Amino acid sequence: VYLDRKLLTLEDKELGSGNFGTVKKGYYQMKKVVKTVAVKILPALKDELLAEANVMQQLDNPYIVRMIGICEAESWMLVMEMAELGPLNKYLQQNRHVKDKNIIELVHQVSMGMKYLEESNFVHRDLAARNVLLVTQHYAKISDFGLSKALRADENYYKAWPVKWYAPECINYYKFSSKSDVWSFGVLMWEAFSYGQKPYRGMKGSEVTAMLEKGERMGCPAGCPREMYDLMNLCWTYDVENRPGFAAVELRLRNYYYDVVNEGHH
Ligand SMILES: CC(C)(C)NC(=O)c1c[nH]c2ncc(-c3ncn4c3CCCC4)nc12
Repeated sequence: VYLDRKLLTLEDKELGSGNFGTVKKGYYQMKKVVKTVAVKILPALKDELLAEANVMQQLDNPYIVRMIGICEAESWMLVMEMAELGPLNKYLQQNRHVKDKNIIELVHQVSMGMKYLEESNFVHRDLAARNVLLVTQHYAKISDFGLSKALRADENYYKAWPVKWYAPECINYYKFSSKSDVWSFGVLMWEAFSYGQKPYRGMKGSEVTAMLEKGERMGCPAGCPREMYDLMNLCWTYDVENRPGFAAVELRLRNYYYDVVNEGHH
């Protein structure tokens, strides 16, 4: 887990900065090969980076960004695998010709990652299109575990804002569970089928909460299959018990993906 600064070469231009800090590109000399990496650069703040690292250390799934390790040098640094096509929201804004079936394939992969996170009893707590990275046009991985928590053995929720991705019960009761990650996944789907548009455009946090309270929901993106819209809406079920878990969401996605795959072969 602890990497050697002298084996890491960082590009001086950064890939980006914002809420999440700074991300730089570099490469890291492995046992034999050299690996292109993305590096997130950072007192209770030292602890938050370590705590994110502690989470990622515990995860191993094809649809989750892999942590190479951490290094204390100029700054604390979290070194991750590189996703060349970058964040999914920025990619779809730039690539409007991306077909319906491809978008289904990408959000299915996200659901596979999340089903695994749910099984591991971690809550992500920041699931959004901006945190899905594209390794290829056909391979998405979840990242940014900065808010992620391991669930206690006795409860299915963590008790504590990107209000636009949050389920009512996060807003009402500060309660975060795999079910509220499913709410968040609905909005991520809405983002994906809207080619990376931000949700609830032009609305304030308070107005979104008010809209949700009256049972109103975002409408169907232009050209989004009804089956996918119906699934987003199921994700945004008010009642936490009746809202589907990721197993159910992943199965629904998988089966629809096979459907469209079969139609394309015809
Ligand atoms: C914290 C955040 C943003 C979730 N990123 C990561 O966790 C990353 C892990 N591997 C990556 N590879 C590329 C980028 C990338 N490529 C282009 N950009 C980025 C991230 C910064 C904006 C532009 N971001 C990450």
